[PDB]
Parts: sequence; C-alpha cells; structure tokens
Amino acid sequence: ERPTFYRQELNKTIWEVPERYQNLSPVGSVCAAFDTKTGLRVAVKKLSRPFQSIIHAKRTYRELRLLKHMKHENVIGLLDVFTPARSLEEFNDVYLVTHLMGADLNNIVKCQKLTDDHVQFLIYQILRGLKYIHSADIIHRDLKPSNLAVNEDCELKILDFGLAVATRWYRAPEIMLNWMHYNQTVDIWSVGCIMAELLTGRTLFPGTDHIDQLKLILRLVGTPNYIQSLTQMPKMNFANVFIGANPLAVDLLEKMLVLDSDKRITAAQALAHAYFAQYHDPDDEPVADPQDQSFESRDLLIDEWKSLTYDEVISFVPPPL
Ligand SMILES: CCCCCCCCO[C@@H]1O[C@H](CO)[C@@H](O)[C@H](O)[C@H]1O
Repeated sequence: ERPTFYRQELNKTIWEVPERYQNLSPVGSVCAAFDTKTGLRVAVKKLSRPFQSIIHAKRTYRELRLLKHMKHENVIGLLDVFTPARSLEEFNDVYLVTHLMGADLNNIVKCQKLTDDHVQFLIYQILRGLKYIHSADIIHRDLKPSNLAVNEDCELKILDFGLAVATRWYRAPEIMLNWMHYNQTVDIWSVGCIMAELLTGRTLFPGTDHIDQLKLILRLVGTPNYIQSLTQMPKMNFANVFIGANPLAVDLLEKMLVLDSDKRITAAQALAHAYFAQYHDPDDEPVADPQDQSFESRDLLIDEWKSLTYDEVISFVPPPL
C-alpha cells in the first residue's frame, strides 16, 4: 500500500516522492513527472509552507478539501496526494498530483485555424466547467487560454485556481479597478475574450497597462470620476467587428462582453443559448455536491488543523481509471 519513495535535489528543494513518479522536472514548487504506473504525464506540486502559521494551517485544510471535492469532466482533478511522512508526528509536507495535458488553448490558437464547429465545442466545455466551479461557490479570476488545457480527444479542462502580464488581457474591468465585492460573471467576461480569440485568431484586448487595457475595451463597447474625463468612444457593432463569426457566436458575445456585471449572462444561461443547440443537454450539466463547512467556524491550534489535513491526505482515494 505504502510506496517506496526516493529523494532528489531540485531548485534548492529536496523532493521526496513515490517511485512511480519518474523524470521529475520543475517548471515554475511544481514538477512535471512521468507516472510509470498509469503511463500518464503528470504535474506534481509540493506545497510551499502549509502549517506556516494558524491562518495557513487552516487555509491548507480548506483548500485541500475544496480540491478533493472537484469531480467534473471539464475541471482539473486530483490524481493523487501524498506525504513521505510515516506518522502525524513527522508530517510536514504535502504533495499534489494532477495529470499534464499535452496542449492548451494558447499553443493551439497560435498554430491552427479553427472553424466555428471547433469554437462551439470548446466554449461549451468551458461554460459547462464554469457552471460547476461557480456552483461550488468558487470564482476563478485568472481564466486565460494558457490555463485551458485540452487533451488528445479534444476534452478541455479548467486548470488554475486554489493552485498555480498575459492575464490582464482576459481580465474583467471591475477586477482591474479593485472592486472588493465583484461577481462570478467576472469569469464570463474572460470567456467572451477567449471566445473572440478563437473566432479570429487574434487577441481582442492586447493592452499594455491597466488604464490602457481599458482604453482598448472602451473602444469596443463604448463609454458607459477619471472616466468623466475620458474621451468619447462610441459603441462598435460586433458584426462589423467579427467578420466571419456565426451570427449566433456574435449574439452570445454581445451578452458576455457587457460592462455592467449585473447584466452579464451567467454560465447557466449561456449554456441554454441557441449557439450551443448541438451540445446543450440539461440532464448532463451537473452542479457540485453540497460540502460541509462546519470547520469554517472552528478555532483550533495549528496541530489540530494539521491533524485534520493529515487525515484528509490519508483518506484520499484516487480516480478509478
Ligand atoms: C470603466 C468601466 C469599468 C467597469 C464598469 C462596471 C463593471 C461591473 O459592474 C459593476 O460591478 C460591481 C461588482 O461586480 C457590481 O457591484 C455592480 O453592481 C456592477 O454594476
């Protein structure tokens, strides 16, 4: 049951891992390995400093639990979680294992010319995935082409949250102006820009800095403070803009790239949209199981949070095959 572990020096860090994980190679805390058992390419993350203090011990607990909970075909899943520790008394480090995908959306877009057929399929999957994360009270906030992975079968997974500027390009306006209580539809704005890049092959808002990213946005959607001082920009007609896009692609877009986060279509509404008629299937578009958050109101010592995390690691069961 317990694997043989081996040890290794990598970026001034000694990694200790089960012997199934071979060829460890860091990228930028995170190593790519080859899982000889499963013949699968994997990423292995070793956690930075769990149990650092009390607020981290607790954050490590909460987020491990959130991650264990993820089970959906369009969302990164946990293949494995382990520690070389042989007892709670010596438990310090925690390792996470997920599979490494092969391609992602940015390397794809920068190499091949997609048809509307390809686009409809990719976005459906992204939205189906987004429906699920949102339903689990999560707000991803860095949705970008490089963190949208696709494997051989063209199955796409959303990758990069509770885990780890090209991002500013896909960021919702309200996220750049330090709103404090922003909405889940910040993620739908991201989808809209990704979608626009799929339809055309080009970056919609390739802006350098904050205010300038924003000048570029105003130039598409027209002007809605330092804004009561910004130039008059009239609203562009999206059909005149996206020369080729299925007029259904354009209507969905018109509803994603809206400034008022209150009027922006949700993940669930967008799935029901006529652009997705061939894939839309309401009885296989599931939401997250309720999770218990009793611990959320507990006030324990660091070795209690560590005790609990330990027990989560130990109890983890991997995906069947
Ligand atoms: C220069 C334009 C910047 C963006 C304009 C408004 C962005 C989103 O809109 C606003 O965002 C808030 C948080 O999500 C909400 O509380 C507001 O009700 C909503 O209208």
